Amino acid sequence: GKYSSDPEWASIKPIELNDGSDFGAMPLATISYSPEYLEATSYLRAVMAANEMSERALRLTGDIISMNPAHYTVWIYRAKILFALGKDLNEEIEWLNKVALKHLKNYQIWHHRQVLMSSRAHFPTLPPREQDFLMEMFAQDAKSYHVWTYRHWLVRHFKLWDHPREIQDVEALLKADVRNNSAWNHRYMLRFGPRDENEFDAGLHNTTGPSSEKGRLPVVDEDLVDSELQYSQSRILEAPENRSPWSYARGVLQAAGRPLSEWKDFARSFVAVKSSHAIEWLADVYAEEDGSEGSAAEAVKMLTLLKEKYDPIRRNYWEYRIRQITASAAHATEI
Amino acid sequence: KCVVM
Amino acid sequence: VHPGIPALFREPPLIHDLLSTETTELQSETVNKCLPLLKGIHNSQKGPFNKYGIPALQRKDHLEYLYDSLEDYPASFVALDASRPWMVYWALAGLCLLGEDVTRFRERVISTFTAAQNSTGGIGGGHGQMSHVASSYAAVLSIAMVGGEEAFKLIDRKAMWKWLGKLKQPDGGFTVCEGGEEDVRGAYCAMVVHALLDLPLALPPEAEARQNGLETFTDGLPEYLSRCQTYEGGISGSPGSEAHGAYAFCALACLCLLGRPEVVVPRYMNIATLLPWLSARQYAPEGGFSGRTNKLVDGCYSHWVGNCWPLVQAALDGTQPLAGPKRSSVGNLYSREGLTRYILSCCQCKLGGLRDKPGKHPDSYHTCYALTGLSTVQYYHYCTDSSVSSKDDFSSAFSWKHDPNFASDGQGSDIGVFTENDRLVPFHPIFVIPHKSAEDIRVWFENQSFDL
Ligand SMILES: CC(C)=CCC/C(C)=C/CC/C(C)=C/CONC(=O)CP(=O)(O)O
Ligand SMILES: [Cl-]
Ligand SMILES: [Cl-]
Ligand SMILES: [Cl-]
Ligand SMILES: [Zn+2]
Repeated sequence: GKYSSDPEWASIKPIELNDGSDFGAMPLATISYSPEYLEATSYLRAVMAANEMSERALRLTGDIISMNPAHYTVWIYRAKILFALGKDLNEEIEWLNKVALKHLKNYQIWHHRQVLMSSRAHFPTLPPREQDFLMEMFAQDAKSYHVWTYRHWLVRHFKLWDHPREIQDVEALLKADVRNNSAWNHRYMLRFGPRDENEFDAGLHNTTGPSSEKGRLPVVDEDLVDSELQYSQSRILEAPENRSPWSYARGVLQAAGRPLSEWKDFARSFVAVKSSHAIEWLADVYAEEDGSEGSAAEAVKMLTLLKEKYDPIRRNYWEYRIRQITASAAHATEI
Repeated sequence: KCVVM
Repeated sequence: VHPGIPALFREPPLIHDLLSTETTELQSETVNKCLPLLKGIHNSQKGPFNKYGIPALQRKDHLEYLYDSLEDYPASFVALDASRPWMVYWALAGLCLLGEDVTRFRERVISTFTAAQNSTGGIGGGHGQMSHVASSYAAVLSIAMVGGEEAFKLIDRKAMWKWLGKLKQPDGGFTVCEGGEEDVRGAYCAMVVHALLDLPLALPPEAEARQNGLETFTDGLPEYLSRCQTYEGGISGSPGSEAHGAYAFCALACLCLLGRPEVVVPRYMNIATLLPWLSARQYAPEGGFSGRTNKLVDGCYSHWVGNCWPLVQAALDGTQPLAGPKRSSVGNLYSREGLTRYILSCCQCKLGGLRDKPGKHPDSYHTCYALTGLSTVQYYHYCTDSSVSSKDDFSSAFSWKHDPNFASDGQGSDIGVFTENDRLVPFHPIFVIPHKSAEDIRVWFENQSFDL
């Protein structure tokens, strides 16, 4: 056995596995671990029990990670050792990049990256090839949730909202696949996400306000809003049934305090129907922002098109909207 | 493949 | 093709963009794999097929799969080491849904979790692994399902409270383990453990979060969850990330541990944007739910998205009085027929187990959560003014009751297209175990003095 025969490891006795079998009834969902993994983990129990911060312990954590990168305990202990020994974290990141390229959908590798990169003593500014590494990951899975979560943290940490590679990388991902909702979500953070370092992070501004006003910007840059709306329309025209840019535009209008009716004519241009989102947009414009003249009936007609033809699985939600509009209109007629 | 932790 | 299957489940959507991208390639492939199964014509499917053209739930096949999933795995399964408590939970939950009595597992559950509990508090994946809120949640729910004083006694409640207090963060949320990530799983799993073990609401006197002015486990918590809503209306894992059904479930269920749904959910979430995003999770013809915009359906969202619905519906309906006259309900705001077709027609594996989607092997996680979602469609789940808890904190969470929503006949927008032969046991929408199991553990702990 590799550890038990190595004089480097002679000074410490491993702690054998006790899974509860032959200490009672037999345990459930057991795994017949390889001899190598049983031995490595028995040495890990011993080093962690001793709170040992050492080079051998660091190598042991890398060995266990090579066998099971989903062992959350060994990553946390690894980070303790790296900081306690003053290890070079540039070299740790180059090792972590190799692990990250081998294994997908993993909380630990991307949490560990944030633990390391958050140390300002080691990474005072954005490292020069960090954004490129994230694009290596997105070339293999453009919607990788943990890598996008890390990139949101990276933007807040190094204050990258206006850094041109953040927008350029979102635009490259949206050129490759305009339906990449993860890229649209990151775009919203770059353009409209809160930046005040004295507040806790939030996805939307104004979370201290009434929930109907969640997202409202304290101060609106009107030309930026116009630019982002124009960008959204241009992307919609490439693929009008793509939900993502329609949802992004709703979010921009909410942030800006502007009504859905700004896009009434644009939405009508798709309605012979090229976009179910255009029909839902019209239902909301006629329901919520038009106080006239048969606008309620027109909203109900749009919702009827959705329930019967253009998004029928969501019939019960469209009928709930029809009931709300009908009640509202009845209340209006009543006063 | 789904992962929860 | 069977006459009881509507066209909505037999054809792709009407509108189709000309532009092809990877998203549309994967969506089209998924639709084409699901169509023969939705139609009931695929040679892998076992009957009997009901009047709506849908195969029976293959109860005996799934029972055997779930019992087998509790036994030993070969070395190649080493990546599941940290997930062993989950594998116990998913199998017991599936067996409970299917109507088994899992009492006989009490001793083996005790054996398993005694070894995984750390003396400093909490449960990890197994001997030598640090405590983690997900393994502690899985273990507590497993203990609740098997029941009995011996199982309840295994947990060191005081040490669990001290350890969970270490996870509380200045921003109101929780990390999943000491030194681990902070996301809404941490909050939901920590608060379910806290509620079912009746832990004290106050933070331990040494909790670090007290230095940041927080006093209790819930201080700053609904504000943190409000900061996880996104511009799309859904809820992300952490602030600014992408809205996702799994994290919407965690956040909405956690909000419902804090007070009545019709108070807490509209106060901390914009329901006007949450509702359409939740509705938009469901696709036709597949009938199931996706987790996020422009991604694919998956049977495990039958729970994560499906069980958001009773929570949101309660937020809109309000608490049902046991005395008062029956009030009106908004009803089901999604398609129970669609979800039921996706689970029974598309997610059953001929050899047993359920799966994410056609083309994927089953596993016990997908088996548990597809069954959990099928159960949800079979019941009215609602909160009441009658709680099994003697205390105020989580009173609404212990007030949830259920009535059967019986198999339907005929066409309709809100119908039950399973047969009564497919009926599963009801699960509590917040605790994801049978109501009696959640009640019994909470009441037992309420009646135990907190340890010195
Ligand atoms: C109580 C627990 C532990 C809740 C969390 C459960 C889920 C399923 C977590 C989801 C986290 C997720 C977004 C992981 C990233 O990888 N998964 C996907 O990309 C799947 P999809 O394509 O459906 O988003
Ligand atoms: Cl603050
Ligand atoms: Cl430990
Ligand atoms: Cl099959
Ligand atoms: Zn899944």
